[PDB]
Amino acid sequence: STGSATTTPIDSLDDAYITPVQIGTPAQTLNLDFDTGSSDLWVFSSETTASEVDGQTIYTPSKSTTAKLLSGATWSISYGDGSSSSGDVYTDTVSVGGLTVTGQAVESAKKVSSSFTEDSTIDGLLGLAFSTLNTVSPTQQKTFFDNAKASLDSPVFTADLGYHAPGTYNFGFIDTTAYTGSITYTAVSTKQGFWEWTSTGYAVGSGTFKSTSIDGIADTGTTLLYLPATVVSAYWAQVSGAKSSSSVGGYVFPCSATLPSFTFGVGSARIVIPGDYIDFGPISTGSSSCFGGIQSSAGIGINIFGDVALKAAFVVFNGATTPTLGFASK
Repeated sequence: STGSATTTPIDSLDDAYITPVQIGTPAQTLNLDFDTGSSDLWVFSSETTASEVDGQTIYTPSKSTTAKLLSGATWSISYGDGSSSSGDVYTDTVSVGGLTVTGQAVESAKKVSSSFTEDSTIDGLLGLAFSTLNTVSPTQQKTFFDNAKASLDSPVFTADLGYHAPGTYNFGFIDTTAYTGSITYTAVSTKQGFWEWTSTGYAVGSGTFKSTSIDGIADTGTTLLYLPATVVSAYWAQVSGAKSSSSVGGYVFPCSATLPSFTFGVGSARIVIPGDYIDFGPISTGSSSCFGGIQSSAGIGINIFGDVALKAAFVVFNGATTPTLGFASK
């Protein structure tokens, strides 16, 4: 089997991408944030505290003839940005782009943090990291991809995120028309539960490539590119007037600037992020100070190849017995 679904930016900045997902019988379609940095499929629901729902579409398990309460199961998750959610668990039929999993754990939120309530466009998350990170207790549950894997034509999914435009998540096949050149594959460590890999270096604009190992995670659920402070400083030094602002929370730059590209290495291959992809717009409405799309990871503990980096590539998440990642230009 295969599946293919369009993923759409939630706003004009590409802050996140939503993909429609069918849950239950009859189907209830929710728009979920596919997140290769986590491993829970959780949704706003009829059980979510009413004051914490503000415009999201909810899953109502009582209206699904295939929903079953997973007795005794609870979940609770905290994300790298400080947001969180928790609740109980159903199993139900879940379909993405024509690919159907029966008995998928659907984690129903009883509580969500304010950032989720305040974003009416995201109805939940669909985790695509390794199932070892799943938070369901006392019996950990498998991700959608883990449940589908054995049925897929090939045990892979691909992320093709658009810049200011829709893109595609495919399951079970590699669309050879969706990229240019070849796909370069690189080793993955699953020891932390992430799609963790080592970039071979970087360049700023037309500058020389610096060969240096940068360990990080491929994370579709993170907006920006978070890299070591040395790398980030070298990038922003090429933008007149750019500076790190402690009050804003990162590097800002004059909105009148033209940003240089940023290149990262994948083996001997190179993925070029155009400068425009690094502009996240005014820090507040009407400001002439703009927020940068490349930021320091120093306060995270890991480097994160988020959407800024991934949307410059066609990315293969190869879930073979020994997982690997693939990157192609497009």
